[PDB]
Amino acid sequence: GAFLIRTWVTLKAEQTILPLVDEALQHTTTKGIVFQHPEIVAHMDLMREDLHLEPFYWKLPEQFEGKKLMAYGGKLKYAIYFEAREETGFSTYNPQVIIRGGTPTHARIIVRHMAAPLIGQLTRHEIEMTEKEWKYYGDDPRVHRTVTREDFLDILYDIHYILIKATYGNFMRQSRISEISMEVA
Amino acid sequence: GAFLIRTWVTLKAEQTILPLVDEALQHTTTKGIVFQHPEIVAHMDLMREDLHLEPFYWKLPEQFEGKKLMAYGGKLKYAIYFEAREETGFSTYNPQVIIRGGTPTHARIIVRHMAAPLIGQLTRHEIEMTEKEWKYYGDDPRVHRTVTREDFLDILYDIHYILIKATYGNFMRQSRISEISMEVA
Repeated sequence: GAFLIRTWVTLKAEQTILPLVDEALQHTTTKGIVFQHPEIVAHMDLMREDLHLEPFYWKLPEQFEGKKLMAYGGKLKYAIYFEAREETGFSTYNPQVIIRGGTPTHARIIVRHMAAPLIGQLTRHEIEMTEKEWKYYGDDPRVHRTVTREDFLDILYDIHYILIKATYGNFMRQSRISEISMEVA
Repeated sequence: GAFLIRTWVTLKAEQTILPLVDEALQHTTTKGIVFQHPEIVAHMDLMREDLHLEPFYWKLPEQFEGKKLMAYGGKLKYAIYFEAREETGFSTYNPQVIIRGGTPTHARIIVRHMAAPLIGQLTRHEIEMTEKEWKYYGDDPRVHRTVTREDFLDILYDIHYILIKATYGNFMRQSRISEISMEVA
């Protein structure tokens, strides 16, 4: 359908680091994260005591949350760069993007899968903020379905968090994110 | 050195209009200001009670304020359009942009003059955020100076407000602004 971009949700101009959340979704790490302008850079060897908790996700800040109906039809964009020893054969075990949202009695988590970026390649992802390619978190492996338009829109009615994968490949040494924006009409 | 843009400060997702103020900020209004995609449109007939205060200025929102050293060397851009009885009016000599900033007890006001826009035309402005073409507010017409590097940077250290003129011509009917951005490193 038509989407006329009005503006974008972004990090604040002065916001130069983001926290990492662990794979258990229960611990936040800031140590080891350095702004190396223009990128936010996580150095695995500078967060050794938390490495046992990987994989990690970047947690977007709170301006991306709440009522985001106006984002329906637009793109979530960001740029990833990572260095690792080799690729994993299975970059879908951990979704690329995780969003929780929704109104009372309807809240739920949905996930978006993407092929991992190539090692060493600054990679600009564009994730359409509509239902088509999204999956429900926690579906049994025998259940093969996609997210409904109504559920996607209920989630956008009240976003609770947006997480972007930070861990890629085997023996990842560093990972970077920049150029984060979400279009709104 | 050269200024190297990283991103822009733009309107936020929740900001679809901006208020008008008089040049001294004695009065503020949003009556008669409407978002008419893609522009912010001020209809003077809907604030007839306030017109005695012209010229009016758009007041940029809070994310353009505060510590804006990062903007030094960048460009402030926007697009304007107006309708009026006459293309040129009494306020053509009032500044296009006004910035106040600095420490609370050493605040200073600077101004930027621009060519007059043609009536009924979309006119784009670019204002470099360096001192060369800026003047001190209220300077005596008997003297001819421009703003020093120190004074300009003192203001960017802590911007209090940025005003962009909204009144053009004589008996202005409507004015519009769009495409608002400020480059930051």
